[PDB]
Amino acid sequence: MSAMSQSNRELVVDFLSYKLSQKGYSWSQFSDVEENRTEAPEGTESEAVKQALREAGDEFELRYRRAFSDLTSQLHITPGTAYQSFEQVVNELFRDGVNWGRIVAFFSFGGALCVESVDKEMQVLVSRIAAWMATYLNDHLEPWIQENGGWDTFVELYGNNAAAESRKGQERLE
Amino acid sequence: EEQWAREIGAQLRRMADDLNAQYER
Repeated sequence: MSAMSQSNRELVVDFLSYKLSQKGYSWSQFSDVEENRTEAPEGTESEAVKQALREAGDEFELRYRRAFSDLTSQLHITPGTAYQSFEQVVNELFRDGVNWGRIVAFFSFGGALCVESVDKEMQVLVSRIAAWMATYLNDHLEPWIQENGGWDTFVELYGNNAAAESRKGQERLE
Repeated sequence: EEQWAREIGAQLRRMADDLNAQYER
């Protein structure tokens, strides 16, 4: 509702809009793929987090080395049973602990389910996914993912600077 | 109810569980 979550909501939409853009669907104006609000300089934190979010945004499973096909086949949802799916999503997302992995997983999966969900639920479904994504991530994930690092692991993934000065830097003094 | 929700949460957390690796998968 109000805890510093503007850039987070604009980021998820940037990527989600990029995948959906191939089909031509956007809640902002049927076209955007950036933010349409944040308006960052793209070279200090927004370019670093955006570029790192993309690089790891496909490393969620890493060459598909975890499970089988389950992001397009069947796909069940409706106004009365979807509530069970959402409750399961967060509950299962708390398995090992809500971290930066939850963002990479919802990136590809959220776009792979959204393309089939919007086409099976009109443009009203995805329009909710954008708001619910912020309400859920802000409900109990913003402080959690950030408490463990979250964005810190993302930038270290695309930057490969995890073994430079981050290991012995924020593990004794900070 | 949502019987397919089993994968909507489990398969979602599955790949996301890679976070435990801490960048180093």
